[PDB]
Amino acid sequence: SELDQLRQEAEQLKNQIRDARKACADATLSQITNNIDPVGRIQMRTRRTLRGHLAKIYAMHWGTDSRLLVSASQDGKLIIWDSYTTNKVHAIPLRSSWVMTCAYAPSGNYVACGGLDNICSIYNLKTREGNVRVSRELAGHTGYLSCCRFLDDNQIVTSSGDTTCALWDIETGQQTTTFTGHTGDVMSLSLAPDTRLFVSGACDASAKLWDVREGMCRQTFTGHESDINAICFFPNGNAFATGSDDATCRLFDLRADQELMTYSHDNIICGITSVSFSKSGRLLLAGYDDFNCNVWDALKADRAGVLAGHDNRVSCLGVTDDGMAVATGSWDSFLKIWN
Amino acid sequence: VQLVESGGGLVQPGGSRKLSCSASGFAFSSFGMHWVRQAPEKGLEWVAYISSGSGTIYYADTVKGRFTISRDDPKNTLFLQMTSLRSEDTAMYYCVRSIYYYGSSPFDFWGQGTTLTVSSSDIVMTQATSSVPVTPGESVSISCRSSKSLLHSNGNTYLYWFLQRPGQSPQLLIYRMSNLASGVPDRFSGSGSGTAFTLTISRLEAEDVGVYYCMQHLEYPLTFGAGTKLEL
Amino acid sequence: MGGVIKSIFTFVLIVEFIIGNLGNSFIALVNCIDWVKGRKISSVDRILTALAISRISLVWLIFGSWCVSVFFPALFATEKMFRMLTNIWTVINHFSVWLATGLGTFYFLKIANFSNSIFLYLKWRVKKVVLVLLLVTSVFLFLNIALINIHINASINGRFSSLIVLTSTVFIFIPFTLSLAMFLLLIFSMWKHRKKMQHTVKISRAHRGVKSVITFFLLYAIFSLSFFISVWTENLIILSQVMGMAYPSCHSCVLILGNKKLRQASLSVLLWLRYMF
Amino acid sequence: LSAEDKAAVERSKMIDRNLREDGEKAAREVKLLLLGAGESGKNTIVKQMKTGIVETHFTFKDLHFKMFDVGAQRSERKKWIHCFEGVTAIIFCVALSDYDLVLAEDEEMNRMHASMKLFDSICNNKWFTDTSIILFLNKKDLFEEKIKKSPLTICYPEYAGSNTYEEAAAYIQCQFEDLNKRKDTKEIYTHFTCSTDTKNVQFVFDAVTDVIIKNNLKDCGLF
Amino acid sequence: SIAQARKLVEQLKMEANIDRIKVSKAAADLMAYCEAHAKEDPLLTPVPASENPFR
Ligand SMILES: CC(C)CCC[C@@H](C)[C@H]1CC[C@H]2[C@@H]3CC=C4C[C@@H](O)CC[C@]4(C)[C@H]3CC[C@]12C
Ligand SMILES: Cc1cc(C(F)(F)F)nc(Nc2ccccc2-c2nnn[nH]2)n1
Repeated sequence: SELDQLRQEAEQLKNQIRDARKACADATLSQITNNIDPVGRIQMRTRRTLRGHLAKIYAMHWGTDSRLLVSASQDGKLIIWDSYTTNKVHAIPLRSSWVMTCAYAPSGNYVACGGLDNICSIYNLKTREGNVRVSRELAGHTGYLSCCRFLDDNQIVTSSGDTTCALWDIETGQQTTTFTGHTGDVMSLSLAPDTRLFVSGACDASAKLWDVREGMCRQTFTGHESDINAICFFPNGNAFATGSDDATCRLFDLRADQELMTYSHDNIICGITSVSFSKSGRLLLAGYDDFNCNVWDALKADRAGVLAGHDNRVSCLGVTDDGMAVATGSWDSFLKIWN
Repeated sequence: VQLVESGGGLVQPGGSRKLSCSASGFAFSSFGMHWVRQAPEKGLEWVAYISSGSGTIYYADTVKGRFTISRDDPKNTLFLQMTSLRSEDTAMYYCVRSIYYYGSSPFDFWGQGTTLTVSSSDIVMTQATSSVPVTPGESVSISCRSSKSLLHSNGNTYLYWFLQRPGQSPQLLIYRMSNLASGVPDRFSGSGSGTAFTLTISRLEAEDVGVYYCMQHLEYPLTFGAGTKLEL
Repeated sequence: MGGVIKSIFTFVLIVEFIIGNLGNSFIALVNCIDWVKGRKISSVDRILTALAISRISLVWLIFGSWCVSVFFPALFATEKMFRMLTNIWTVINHFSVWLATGLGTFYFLKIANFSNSIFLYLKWRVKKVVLVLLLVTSVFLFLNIALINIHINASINGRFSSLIVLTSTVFIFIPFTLSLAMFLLLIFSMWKHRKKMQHTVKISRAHRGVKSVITFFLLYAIFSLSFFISVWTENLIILSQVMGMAYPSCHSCVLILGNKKLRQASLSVLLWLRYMF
Repeated sequence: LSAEDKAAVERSKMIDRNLREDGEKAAREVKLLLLGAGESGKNTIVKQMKTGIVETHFTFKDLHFKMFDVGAQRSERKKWIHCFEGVTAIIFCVALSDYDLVLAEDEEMNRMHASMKLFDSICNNKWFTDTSIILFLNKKDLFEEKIKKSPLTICYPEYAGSNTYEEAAAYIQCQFEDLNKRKDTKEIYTHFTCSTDTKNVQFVFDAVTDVIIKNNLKDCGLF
Repeated sequence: SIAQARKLVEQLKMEANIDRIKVSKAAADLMAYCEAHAKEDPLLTPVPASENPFR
């Protein structure tokens, strides 16, 4: 009775938002950018290969200086690299070796890691002693942490597999905001450049636009047919790209509240592990699990290059702040910097 | 963090004496160690250096073949064995820690000092100013000049500034050119290009009066400069 | 009687030259193709390709010696060529047979399971042990070159192949007996483990490899023992060139049948050879 | 290179040496993933052999064991089961005293059928093609005391056999081992345990020595 | 649940009261951004080896 009425109301609201997003769909992004100049071929080459990890890489993150990057691997290690000279600054031994995410603070004073222990551990790099010690162990999640991103030296947004994203206060150790709207496990995070709102791709084939201060979901994006493993904003902050297990990448517009372009090929039947945009937003770099990364034209949905060179599944990739280099991590325990 | 060193005293010329430094408060194994001596009226002078893991050992030309530097990592102890002492070795000896990676702050902590008394192709860092009369609340620009260009090809200018208060060990202010050290107030600043440098203090209290030293870390043997005293 | 035996041994030497060239070229080629085409190379595969290169060098050395002896007997009769061929053969053969013993030591240390402290000390340092084994057993090479050159000088002062062959055959027996002892110790370890896994863990191997190694060890050694027996107590040059090519030619065929990678590569070669034809 | 650059290179070399030593020490260790049902009983196994996941460390006859328990992970296991792709063995604990029972959540499957479905999912996974499984059949005393009253026809209706302890236990073991679709690159080790018995660590030691022998043969290229 | 269904209805209402723009506007805006930073984008237009930090 009441449940049937609520289901009918939900179906009516879903049809209303579908009709509203259909009414604002006069043209398509492929048709508008059909008369722009295509980029020919992006031939990137491996400059530095970072060796030293002994198990599979699950996460890497760049620093804001575009030189220092941190990597996480299942050997219980968190290596901070100097990408210019290819040498190690720090080797952090983790209490739990089942790391699934890593983050680099914008100030560079801290790094984060987490995984199957359901704990976001924050490490102080710049101590009076020469070691890197654990600052905090944020423990309030039920499931495994999938992604963590730093807002400042005191705030960090974590995505977990217990169908929950959380915002933490590091000094207190408690969580201030609990983002609860999903249905499946949240697998990816992306912070906007202005650091006020973030998107989260989960296992219900949905991406939700959250508000950091308000704590409520603003938009829901339902175009995929499988588990979303990767998410990343456009540099403008008005769009983002998703990478799922149905071998497709999709670009979603925040203001139009729907999907603009699908980055798919018939020769690809394998999922996407990591996505990242270029500095200009023209190139979308997606790391697949057919052992290589594919460079996509973000305005024309055409492949511009292939970053072949990894012997196993490319699990993590990131583009620097200045856009000079792309570092790809994979399950063959190697990090390669492309330029 | 404290480096307490003991030994020395009154020794006859031609004898031998071992200087030991005890470290407590930091990871001793991950820090390179230095010995810096200072004559009773003169400035600082580098003596030796032992790397982390004891793989790289360097000596000054004055004490080469007669001084031996070693570390005891499980016991957190640093040793300096001296053989064939002269009257030129009469100095106060400091143990200095220094870590080396990207963005590190070498020469950050200095030990207390041991008074040793003995009975009777290098970069020349020049500080022409000496004993400048300074009133508080003003701005002081201590200048340093180098005989070689300290700007390396990697964009790093290895110029180190130190402040020695009277009766105290010297303290690092600026490690690389325009890089303020931890615990140093923002009034200190440093700038330069190539061989000419300056250290600018915006407004100064009675805390920052002493002898200001200039050091290069471009290549060994790490020659200092004669200090510029600031008196009230 | 002599001519037909000489022709039979010439035919045998040509057949085993072809077999050794094909087998060792196949091993080294497959490893080189998988090295250039972005694929992993194991340490066993590196020892195998070193053995393949050494055995190509040895089989081409002995066939070139036979070709020089047949085409230019006047050049072959000189003592300078005699000393040069004997010294180059003993150096290359020493390194080849000790690489085979190093591969056997790798197998024994990696596979076998003993509770002794010294065995575990060598077991967790397999690469260091095989490298130290290659370095230390060069005193055998130095003493071999010493006695061979002493024999050459005494023969030209007083062609004493009836002792040169014996010296070389003794110097090949020490690594062969070492590898046989390691093989029998690995078999004893596997039999003890198999009996342990039938009395405690009742619920739960490459037998075709160990059968091939056993049926090669039995043949090889008996021919070696016949060879030595005969020599100790006219076609000696051709017979000894035949006997000196048997291990580098046929043990590579044994090594192919017993490595998964080389067996898979041989199967794919047969497959595309039947498909192209 | 400057002096500080050379010292940074030396620091990186020391870090590399420490990483290599830790990697060799970890490679000489044994990793086990412990799996089972909620009512199957795994705490007695950990007690005999000694949120988030639980790591249990114990040393038995110069072997360092690492046992990982992922039973508290109430998430989609398809998103983290590849983290255990490199593992020496999986320990699957099945109580055979709950063939007559049913799940506390809902009645749509038996407890033994749920254990069989989990075994079929884990054994035939794409990440565990060459990973051996050690199978424990826990609570044999309750199984002996319950097979007299309740027959095994309730769980498996196509049994048609003697209702004794040994034949029923062998039929349960055969039904669990018949779900191994690979049967050519992995082995299943089966043990019958109970609470008043201290022999399970020996069984795990023997099975892991077998797995170590097979892995060494594979690394030598003989398989 | 009544509250659970109402919560879904609330989010659906959140989507309902959203100024969804034309795909044309979004497409043009994205094209403009890519064109604007196209020059300041080392991966798109490769920098010379003198100014390349990774050589
Ligand atoms: C393990 C045993 C059977 C291996 C037997 C191989 C040895 C005895 C063989 C293989 C190669 C042979 C040599 C090859 C060529 C020559 C040149 C010629 O002037 C006769 C002697 C000499 C120097 C041979 C002597 C015998 C030799 C050294
Ligand atoms: C194909 C195969 C299988 C096996 C094994 F299954 F038993 F492990 N072992 C070997 N080889 C050896 C092992 C030990 C010592 C010496 C040899 C050796 N060296 N040369 N010939 N045999 N080979």
